[PDB]
Amino acid sequence: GPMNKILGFSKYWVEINNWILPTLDHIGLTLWGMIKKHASEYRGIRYSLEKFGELKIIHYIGSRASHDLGKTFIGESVLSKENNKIVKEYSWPEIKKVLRKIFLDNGISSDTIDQYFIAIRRIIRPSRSDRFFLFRLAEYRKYENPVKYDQVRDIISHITWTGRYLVPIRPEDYEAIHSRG
Repeated sequence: GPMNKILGFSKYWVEINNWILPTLDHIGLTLWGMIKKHASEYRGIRYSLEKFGELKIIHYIGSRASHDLGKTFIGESVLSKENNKIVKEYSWPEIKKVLRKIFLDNGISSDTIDQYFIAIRRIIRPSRSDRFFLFRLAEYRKYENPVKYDQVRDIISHITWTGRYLVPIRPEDYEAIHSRG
């Protein structure tokens, strides 16, 4: 198997968006983060992708991330090896430039993108040496009824998500959320 620690091993992962954001329009386009902050999560999802070929990602919004969609699962997407043939790692200026291009090509305004990076940078404070991971997602689709946390609180374990960005869930937890809204 792997060697260093992985948070989990699964075809189904949740992306947790817990910080204040100027928009949710970018959600479903990428997964990215600072490696040393999410090392076992990155290692787990990379190893999961290798074994499963394609992962299903459910996107979760924390209460601070939105006033109206707080604590809800809003949609899901696909993380595929075909869209992610070469794993590349990045400095902060490099990944900013890659993400800005992706977000502009998806119709997000330049001003909103400026606000996104200012909000993120407040929180993670990169240094010149810090490295970043990036996965390109595909097929994001918004749930027509947002799945509120209270609908599945006794099924998934939110308490274990504290301070996480990507967490594994079981196949039946995916089906439980997917089958709602």
